Amino acid sequence: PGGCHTDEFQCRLDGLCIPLRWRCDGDTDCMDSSDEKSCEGV
Ligand SMILES: [Ca+2]
Repeated sequence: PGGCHTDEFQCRLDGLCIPLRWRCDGDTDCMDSSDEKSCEGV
């Protein structure tokens, strides 16, 4: 399963799929944090 839906994100803790537009916002749509535990800035 090399993806979910359009450029969406998959979390290796659990397996869920999240709307990847929300990988750099500071709150966490995945079952952990991996949205943005790697999307720093300034
Ligand atoms: Ca998020």
